[PDB]
Amino acid sequence: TYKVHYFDFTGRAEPIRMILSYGKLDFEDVRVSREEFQKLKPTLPLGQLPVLEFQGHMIPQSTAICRFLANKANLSGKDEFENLKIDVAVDTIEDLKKKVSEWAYEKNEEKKKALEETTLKEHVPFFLKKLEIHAEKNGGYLALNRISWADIIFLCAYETLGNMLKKDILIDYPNLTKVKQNILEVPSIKEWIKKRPTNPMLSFDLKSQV
Amino acid sequence: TYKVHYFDFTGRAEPIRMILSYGKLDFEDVRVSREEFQKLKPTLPLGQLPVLEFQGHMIPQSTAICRFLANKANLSGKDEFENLKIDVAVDTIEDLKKKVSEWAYEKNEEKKKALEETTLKEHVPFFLKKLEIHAEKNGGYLALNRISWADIIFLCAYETLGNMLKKDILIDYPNLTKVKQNILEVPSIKEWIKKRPTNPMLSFDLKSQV
Repeated sequence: TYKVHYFDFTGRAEPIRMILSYGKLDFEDVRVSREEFQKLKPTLPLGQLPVLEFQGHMIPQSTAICRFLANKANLSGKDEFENLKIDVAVDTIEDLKKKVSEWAYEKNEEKKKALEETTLKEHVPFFLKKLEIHAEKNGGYLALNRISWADIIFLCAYETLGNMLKKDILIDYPNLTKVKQNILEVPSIKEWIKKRPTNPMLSFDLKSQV
Repeated sequence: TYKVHYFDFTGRAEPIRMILSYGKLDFEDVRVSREEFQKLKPTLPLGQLPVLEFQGHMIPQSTAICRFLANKANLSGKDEFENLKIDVAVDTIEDLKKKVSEWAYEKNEEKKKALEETTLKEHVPFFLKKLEIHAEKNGGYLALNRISWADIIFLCAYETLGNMLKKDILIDYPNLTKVKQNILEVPSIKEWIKKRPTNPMLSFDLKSQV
């Protein structure tokens, strides 16, 4: 059985959980507090979470894990080129997440305020418009005209960015909203969103959309 | 034919070029100056380099490009799980480069001195010790006990980190030095390193090791 070791939040592990749920792959969701994490860190392959326990192996690096599990869940591409398109979409989403995190987690207040205008008005729209053009071209997916793990990465990124920015990020992006709907309509994803724990520190919870 | 569009230096494109060379995949290395880049940037899918031109497509995201090209060069894994081993190794190398780059390009000296201490004394040895245990276990490769694209990523990171730290980083990591040797011994990689342009901004050039 798979075991997902992570903190108690929809962080880098939420896409792992959602891909496992999509594939109906039975798994343990091991939610570790910060103190247990401090105790565990010297034993963690990179001193980092999340880790996938599989076949007795502790496997780090969430994106590599997501790509791996996507083969088991039929969320991967059929050929090298479909996989390249998904990888491109995932890395584009990760770039977006990184700029918004760089701003949001900036700690010098003066730099954070200066960075806010540029982050909210330029970077976020730039990347979302590129993804919007792709969503239009593929009939409501970010790649391959069908559900792929890129779309799960995108749905989880949407939730994360919504909590960081305190706004629905897709309000001006109707094709990305269709992507969102198409993925929320998938029964196993709906089930996961209903079953998963509520985090009261989250103001943006996808549970309110299902 | 492949085109690698990048600046005239061994950036994020060097692993792309070296993988193409390994496979005898004919390519033009289009080295664009910054002024040409200033004019060209609005036409780049992400306004960024590198880009692979292939079959009329401008494909961004170097790591996705490298993974795609690894299938063409017989540098990919034979199954999903070997690919997972390669991806995990690549992402660990990228994490090391991230910590060292965060230190090296910081311009406010106070954050820079502190980052020097923590980066050189903690992070770099930690990641090198991890990569070293894998290199020992796999007989002189970083993954799969055979050449993979992970080993090319590692060789290019070796060059980059050597230039940022101004030291041979593998002197105390004999199995990673064996990785380096094994990869530099590959005829097409040696041929590429011999043929490739000299960059006068590099103090650490692999040309001196072949």
